Amino acid sequence: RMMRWNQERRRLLIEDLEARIALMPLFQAEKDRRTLQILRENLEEEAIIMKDVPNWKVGESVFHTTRWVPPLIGEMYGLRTKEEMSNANFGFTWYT
Amino acid sequence: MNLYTVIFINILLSLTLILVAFWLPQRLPFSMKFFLVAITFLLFDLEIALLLPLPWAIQTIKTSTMMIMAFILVTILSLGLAYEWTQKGLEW
Amino acid sequence: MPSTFFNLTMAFSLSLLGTLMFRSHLMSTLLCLEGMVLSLFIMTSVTSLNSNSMSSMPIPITILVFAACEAAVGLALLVKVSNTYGTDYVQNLNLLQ
Amino acid sequence: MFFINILTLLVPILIAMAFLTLVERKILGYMQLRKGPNIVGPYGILQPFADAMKLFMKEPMRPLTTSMSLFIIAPTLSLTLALSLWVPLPMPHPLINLNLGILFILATSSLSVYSILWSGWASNSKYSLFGALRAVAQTISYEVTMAIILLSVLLMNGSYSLQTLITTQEHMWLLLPAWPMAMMWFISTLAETNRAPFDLTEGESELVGFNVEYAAGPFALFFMAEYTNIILMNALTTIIFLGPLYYINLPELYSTNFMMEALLLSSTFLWIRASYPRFRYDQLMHLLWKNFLPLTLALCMWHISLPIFTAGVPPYM
Amino acid sequence: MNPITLAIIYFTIFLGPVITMSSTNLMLMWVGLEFSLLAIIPMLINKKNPRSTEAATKYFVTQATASMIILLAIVLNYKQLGTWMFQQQTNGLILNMTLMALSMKLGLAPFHFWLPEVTQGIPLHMGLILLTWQKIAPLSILIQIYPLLNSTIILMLAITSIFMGAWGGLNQTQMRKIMAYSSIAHMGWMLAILPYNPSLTLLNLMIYIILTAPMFMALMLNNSMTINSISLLWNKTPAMLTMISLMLLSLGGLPPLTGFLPKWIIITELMKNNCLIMATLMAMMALLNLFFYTRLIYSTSLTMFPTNNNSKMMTHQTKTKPNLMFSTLAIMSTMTLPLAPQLI
Amino acid sequence: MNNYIFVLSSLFLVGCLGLALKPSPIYGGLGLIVSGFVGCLMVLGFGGSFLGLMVFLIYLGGMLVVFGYTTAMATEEYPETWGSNWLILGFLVLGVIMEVFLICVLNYYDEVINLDGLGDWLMYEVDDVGVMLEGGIGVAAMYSCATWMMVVAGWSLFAGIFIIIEITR
Amino acid sequence: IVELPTLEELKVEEVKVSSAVLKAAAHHYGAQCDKTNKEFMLCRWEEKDPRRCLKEGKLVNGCALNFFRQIKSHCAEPFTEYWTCLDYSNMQLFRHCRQQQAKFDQCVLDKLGWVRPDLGQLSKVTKVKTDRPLPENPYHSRARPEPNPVIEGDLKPAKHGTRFFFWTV
Amino acid sequence: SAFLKNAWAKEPVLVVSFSVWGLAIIMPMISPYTKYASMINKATPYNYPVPVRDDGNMPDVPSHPQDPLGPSLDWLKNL
Amino acid sequence: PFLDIQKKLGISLDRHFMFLSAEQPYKNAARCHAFEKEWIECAHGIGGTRAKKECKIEFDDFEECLLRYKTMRRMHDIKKQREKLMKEGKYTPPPHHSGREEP
Repeated sequence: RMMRWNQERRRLLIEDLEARIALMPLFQAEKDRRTLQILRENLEEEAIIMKDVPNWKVGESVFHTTRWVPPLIGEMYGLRTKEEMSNANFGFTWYT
Repeated sequence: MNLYTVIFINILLSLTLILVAFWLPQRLPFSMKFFLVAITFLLFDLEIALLLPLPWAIQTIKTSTMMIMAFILVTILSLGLAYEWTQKGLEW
Repeated sequence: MPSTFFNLTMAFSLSLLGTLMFRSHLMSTLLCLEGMVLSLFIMTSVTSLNSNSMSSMPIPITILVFAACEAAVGLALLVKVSNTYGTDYVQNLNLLQ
Repeated sequence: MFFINILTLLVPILIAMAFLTLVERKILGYMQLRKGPNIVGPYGILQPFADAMKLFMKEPMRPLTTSMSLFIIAPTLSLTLALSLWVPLPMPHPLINLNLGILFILATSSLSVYSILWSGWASNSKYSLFGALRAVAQTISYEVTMAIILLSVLLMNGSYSLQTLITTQEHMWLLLPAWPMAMMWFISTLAETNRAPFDLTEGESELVGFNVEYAAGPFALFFMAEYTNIILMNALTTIIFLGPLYYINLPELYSTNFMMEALLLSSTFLWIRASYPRFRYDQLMHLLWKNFLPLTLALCMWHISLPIFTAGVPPYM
Repeated sequence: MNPITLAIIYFTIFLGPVITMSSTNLMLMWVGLEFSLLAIIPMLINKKNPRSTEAATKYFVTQATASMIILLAIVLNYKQLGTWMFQQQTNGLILNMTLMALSMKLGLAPFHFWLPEVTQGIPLHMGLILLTWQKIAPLSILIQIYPLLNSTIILMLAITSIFMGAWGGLNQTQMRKIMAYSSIAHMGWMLAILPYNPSLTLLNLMIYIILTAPMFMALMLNNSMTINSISLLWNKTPAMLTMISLMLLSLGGLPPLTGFLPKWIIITELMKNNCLIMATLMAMMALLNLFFYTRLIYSTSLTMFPTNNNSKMMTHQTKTKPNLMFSTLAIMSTMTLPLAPQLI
Repeated sequence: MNNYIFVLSSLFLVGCLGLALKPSPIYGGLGLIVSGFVGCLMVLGFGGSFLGLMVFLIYLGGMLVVFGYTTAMATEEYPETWGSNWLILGFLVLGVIMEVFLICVLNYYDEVINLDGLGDWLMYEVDDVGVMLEGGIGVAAMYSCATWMMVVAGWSLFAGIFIIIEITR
Repeated sequence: IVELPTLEELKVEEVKVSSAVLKAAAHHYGAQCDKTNKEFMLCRWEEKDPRRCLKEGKLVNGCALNFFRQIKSHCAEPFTEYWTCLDYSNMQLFRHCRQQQAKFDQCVLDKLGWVRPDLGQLSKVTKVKTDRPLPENPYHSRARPEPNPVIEGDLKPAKHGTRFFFWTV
Repeated sequence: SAFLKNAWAKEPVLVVSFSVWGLAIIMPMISPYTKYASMINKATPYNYPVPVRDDGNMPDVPSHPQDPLGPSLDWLKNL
Repeated sequence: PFLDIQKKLGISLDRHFMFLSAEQPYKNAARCHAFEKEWIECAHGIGGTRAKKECKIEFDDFEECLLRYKTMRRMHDIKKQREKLMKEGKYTPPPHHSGREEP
């Protein structure tokens, strides 16, 4: 019975992993879209505060490579809502 | 946090009891056997560790290597036990 | 980790200062010795976890498995000493002068 | 609301703790041809509350030679860990569901061995130290097979989360399969709660060790702890091996049957106590290291093999 | 020892250095060091005499803390470079830790206090292993990382060791400790050339092994831990008096014998690299080492110390022979000098 | 909350300070247990459950129970020396406070502490939409991908028994 | 600078429906809309820079949106019943709801003709051809330094022999 | 054999203990399903399956998930 | 290493997992995998002495993906000004900090 039950369960495990497999492309488009927005939004504020800064371009990759680089969760929310930051850092661990 | 909330209530409940409990009212015992057990215990406790990831490792694509590895670990420790029995160890 | 890896590192140095300056009981060293292994285990696990380097998680544990036996040997020497001298006190260990 | 839930889990459990004591003093009684406590209150229902009040009022005694912390930390730790381990239990829904739930229960249990070690050192009298050393050994030994028995289970459950077993046991109890370990989980649950067949931790005829120097409030807290554990471990048997029927539409028939199976297996260790003489200290370890550990380690391998060649590797998650 | 245990231990004492040498993942190099620590401790207390427990408890604490420091270096590197292994970029302090730590396990210089004492309380046999098959492991780790270590520290530990070893040896009369002190000294030369030409470290080691292994099997043939004890060698077994003489002068740098080559080429390599300050001072106190070597020569060979009547009894009985290794390692050591070019 | 990890890390350091001041062996053990829990929570804070909980199982109740055990039969009673346990307590408290100001001083040197950047770095990157990225999946490479890591450890334990019995004998 | 795209550039319509709703229809979305999905994904993987594949992404949301509009047109009630039951479950498990699933799946095989993809047949890798040039130099790799030159020839007995101190050799 | 017998009746745990040790060391070797474990677990799709460009030179790869080409788990079905 | 019994025997028990870009389980790519590759395919065939000067662009970058300190700095710097500016009443977090929420 255990052999048959887990085989049934494994098939189910396959049926829902593929369900996200299908849903992922949408999430990828969404995540990126939103991610960039956070970076850019931070750019606006960045310029607003870095303009007065003496000879300090608003933003520059600490890394000279021009490859696209994912931002650290810290970069995305560090200057955003602290609560937002916290949620990203320890939100899942505390779950819900 | 949810866990933190529960746990501090847990300590609070116990500290409350002891406090009320104290407030409402108003040299050479040694046997290698014992030390030996403690040791064996960790040798086994460590092994428990090397055996704990087995639930995640079951799903490993290899499978053959998984079991080949796990069976070797269990067998070599058990032989350790075997020699513990054979020797005066485990005979208190 | 930038300053959370400095606390752990100084913990290891505070544990370092401990194992190196003995005082009476030998157990306190061994015990201290273990304080380092915990600090190393915590630091190894921490960086592996924030580097998402899962290929290396084996190490955090190999460190503990070897450290446990290491300590097993250490305690058997300790038991051997308070069987020959009735105490773990280090001063007793001065015959090889 | 979360607190409400915190209260709903702890308060009821604690009350259940109390009445277990009463139930232990009546089921042991009728088995021994005696009514048991019925004169205080109606049918002895007020009996558990009565000695609780007597225990807290009597003067807590701090022996001339006693640490004052390793003495007060020990009962606090014992009650704290036992009541804490009820936090992550599927009934069917857990208060704080943890992905690595069974490792939490195994780790929290392991910590209680200290309380025994700390109390024994704190008392500073010979009976206490001798009792603690043997006790820690019993508890620790019965941890090594206790852990391996769970690892066999998990590998057939797929995860460490206690919540998964409600989905694993939707067609059959894990007793049918794995009964050989249930027995070995039950006997180990009897050792880890220092109940009778294995009550050498604190033998009475032998060393009248754990609470020798503990009276009044400290006595009570461990005391409470032991009995809550008595339930918790029985409850873990009633989730891991005897899987109560789960219907997603009505969650309480899960808890209703969890109630029934837990009470019966809790009744069983009460029944075991009256029925058996206590084992010898070495006879106890002879069982675990000689009789059970080879059985458990081998059946552990059978549970890494049963999945693979029966193409039944359990679904993670 | 239940022969099974003997096998497990000996395998570990031998798997210990071998894993270190073979692996590149430093971690695996650390556990190789860890296994050597665990395997050696049982053998050290075989007599289980009160002196022995002291020996092991010191060896273990010294070895354990150093092992932990080596691990910390690997753990730190892991965060300064994701790699589990030292690289050009490695922070200098990261490498220096590894030098100090590894110089403690090998027992060089200001950490030279444990070795003389553990060499004094362990049997002559386990003395050899503790001196020569336990130096291979740490040295391997250093030789691998040579390009990166500091030339200054090594030199200081090198010079210090030479001095401490020499000075310590002059006073000692217990043989086990005279050898412990010599090993500290030779170990010093070895670590002096590591930054410049590792390949010579591996020569100054082999020659030390091919010199010390015969020397100790000589000390134990008559199991003499005293010079007075080795001095009556002339009565107990006269033939070994000739080679014991040359091997000890070979251990020091005197020119006709094989022992000169390690010092000569190390000096040639250091002068090639311009350390004519350092090399000179080392060679000079190296001469102090020969003084205590020759003082022993005097007692054992050039002068015949008085013996005991009960010795005539030990002569009568057939003397259990010295293994063949003694010869093959005595000659290859006392006189290979004519074949130096191919050795280097 | 954003300091949740700094604090835990801070307490760990203190815990280790205790062990260092070498209080009575068994109290020192209590210290290693306190640091142990704090540490476990640290690893359990950066996202690693298995690694952390294992710390508990193998090291909090598993290993030090032994330490306390042996510190029960062989380390005597720390007798006639208990008084220092109070002095040590003090230096510990004093040292803790010292460090308190100490790090404030280091914080001053902006040239790490990221006083403002606290809670912005406990985690750095995550596979937001990922599934099998849980600490442990890695710990299992020990059975398959990396087995060397197991064959070496396994030998240790096996040899360990033979070694300990031989030393103890 | 960083050349982060502007908001107006990244302001496109999205499904914005409860996870459950997507999940309930996921199996059919993986079916009716992978042609474009894949493309966006293939763009995403080979050109690591999302910014480069943003357009494909706007197409993604769009294709799905109508996917939903068509569902809205037909068999909508079924779908509504299926998602509501699916949402109640905590892990939104598919097997608790099979009777509701059969209706909607059956209906979409009467009204929309779309088909629920059999166990599998979504996990299998797909081939989608895209005009976007296989990004060359993804990772924007710089030039690899030149390999040290190679000593060439054949060995000849060493010159004058080991040239060690006075060894005619 | 005779001891075996008494062993079955005296110290009858080890006997059972070893027996299991072996039976677990054999069944895997000989079984009609052992192979499935490495497949059933291999198949379970956890990480997104990234699609390859269509050079048009590949007749093996299915251009669409529901196509008659590619891998199948009908072995998993009706297992 | 000192004795390469591994290359000789062809076995690879210790090399498969030495860097962050090695095969990670379930192909869950590590972080800084975009760089370590670029910093070790560069230093391949070029010895260290010359993997330390000319292949410094890729390490200076990989020293920043991982440590990610320049970012920390820039960010920390940004905050400071924001603090001072916020003192003068100059900077007022936009409601964008609390705007709609993109799916």
